[PDB]
Amino acid sequence: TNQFDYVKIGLASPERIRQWGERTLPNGQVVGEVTKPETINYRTLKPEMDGLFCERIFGPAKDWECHCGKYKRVRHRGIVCERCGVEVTESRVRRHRMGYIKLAAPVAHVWYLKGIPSYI
Amino acid sequence: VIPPDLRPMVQLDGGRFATSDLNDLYRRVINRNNRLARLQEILAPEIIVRNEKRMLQEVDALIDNGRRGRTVVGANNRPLKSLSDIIEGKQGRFRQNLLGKRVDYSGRSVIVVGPKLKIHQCGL
Amino acid sequence: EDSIRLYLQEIGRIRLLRADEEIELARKIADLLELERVRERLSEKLERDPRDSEWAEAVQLPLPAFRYRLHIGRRAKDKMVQSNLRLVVSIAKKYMNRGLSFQDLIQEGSLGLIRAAEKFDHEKGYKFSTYATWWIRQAITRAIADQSRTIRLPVHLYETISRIKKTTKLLSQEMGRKPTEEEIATRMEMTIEKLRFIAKSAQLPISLETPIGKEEDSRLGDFIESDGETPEDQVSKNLLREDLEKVLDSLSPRERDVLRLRYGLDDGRMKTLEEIGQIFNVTRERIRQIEAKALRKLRHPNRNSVLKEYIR
Amino acid sequence: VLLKALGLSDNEIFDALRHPEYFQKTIEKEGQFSEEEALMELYRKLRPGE
Repeated sequence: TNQFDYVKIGLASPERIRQWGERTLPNGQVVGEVTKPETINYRTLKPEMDGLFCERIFGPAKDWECHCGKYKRVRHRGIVCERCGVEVTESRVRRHRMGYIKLAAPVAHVWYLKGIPSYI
Repeated sequence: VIPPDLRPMVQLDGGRFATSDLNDLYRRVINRNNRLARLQEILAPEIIVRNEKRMLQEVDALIDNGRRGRTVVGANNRPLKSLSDIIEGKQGRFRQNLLGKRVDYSGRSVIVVGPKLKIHQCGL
Repeated sequence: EDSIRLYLQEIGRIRLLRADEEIELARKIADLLELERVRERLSEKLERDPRDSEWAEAVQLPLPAFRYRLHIGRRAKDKMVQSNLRLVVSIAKKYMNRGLSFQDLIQEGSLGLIRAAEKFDHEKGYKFSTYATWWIRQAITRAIADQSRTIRLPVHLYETISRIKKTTKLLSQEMGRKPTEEEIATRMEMTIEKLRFIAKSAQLPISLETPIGKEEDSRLGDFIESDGETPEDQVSKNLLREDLEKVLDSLSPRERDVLRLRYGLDDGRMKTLEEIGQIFNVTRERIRQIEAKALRKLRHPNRNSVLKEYIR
Repeated sequence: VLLKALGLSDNEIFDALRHPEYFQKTIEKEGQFSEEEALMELYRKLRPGE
């Protein structure tokens, strides 16, 4: 409503998708990626490090709680798990963050490829 | 790469914790990517590297189990609904998940004959 | 329309080149061992590697000349590698795909092969046919199950799940099929509870996007929510929380304005007894009393008697 | 046909006998079997590469 107006669309681009995904943090450092397959450990029930359901780079699970632990209550608004990558809010921010497999090889997109038109 | 909470891993107690069908794409895809690089260095023969690059470009399946390799198999050799298979059919989210959401607040009961009441008004 | 076929289809013809070149390679097997082994012993004394070619060999070696040792010594542990890429199918078959992919159950086996050559052992007395495999099958497995269920499993678990009942299957002797019952735990020296723990942790996740059933309007997972708020307690709690202070209206504002929210409330939950001690009336006492005063300015049931239904 | 199994000397004029291919094959068909019986349409286009 008002805030939005009209939707352009173009070929996306790494270096451009390199503008979102990564979220440098005042650990002073640089967070975006993922690297290693994962859901949570079995025994505990929460993602891991990288981890496809990350509780750090991705955010919370139990709402306002650093994977480092020692994190309860909420009101904080910048927390960065001192010693972990937990930056809590509501467990909502988690839904609004992406990462990337970072293809070692320059793979091409099937959506041009055998594409009915096959633009490429 | 889509956020996790939405492809989410699901809960049924007992050990049958369903998880999802694109994180496994990933599961692939990340491994095919890392294990590879993890060749590079040792720079061993391309028979295990250049041959994997295809098993790397194979990420195309992530984007579509289905265009152009044979599809990969699911619990029932299904075209593991690709991330590009969520908002695609009339039954694929998209319109039905917006143009035609189901929605709340209303009734759904058998409409038996009941001509006693008038027309401009119905009988709840 | 197939890369597996590809493997054939270009290596099914690849041979073993016999095992004679084993020594021809042996010369190189070493030589490489050397060439590096020095060059990182020399990393390791200093410069963490000067990135110098000559240091690529403790002994002297004209750049091109030693460039011939490597590359030639390398194709040695590369051709033989590509050569020993037929019998590998054995591991593939034996381990089909191990809940993964035939190919991934052979490329991870390739992680073997290399992990043979090197510590394949020349002047041994027979091919890695009894040693190369060895790695192979110890490198796959490790994978496989590292690999593939999208929950990593510890081996102490993903093996108990496949041994606790396996044993029993055979242990069923002297018993009735499924032997005893919790004696199984004792048999493997464990506590049932951990057993279920392991039992529960087996099989795999369901599709969660598979047909509901014989019919359609159905991929599973059209199929839950955990939590929103159940509109009911979001229109509740706000009222409650807000009222917890919005009904704070049976006291003078000396306490109503401060202790209102204990030391926190609405807050993450805190800024406390000290602080108020200062933060409000340079007290340390008066916190507890006027707070207790208000702490009762609501309880005799008439004080703030508009939220008694709370019963919470 | 018959160029992969039972390649017996003109066994077709012994089993077909009546108008098998206008009674006598066609142009384009030759029916060579020496290397076709168990060895043509099996790798000669089939199942290729080896």
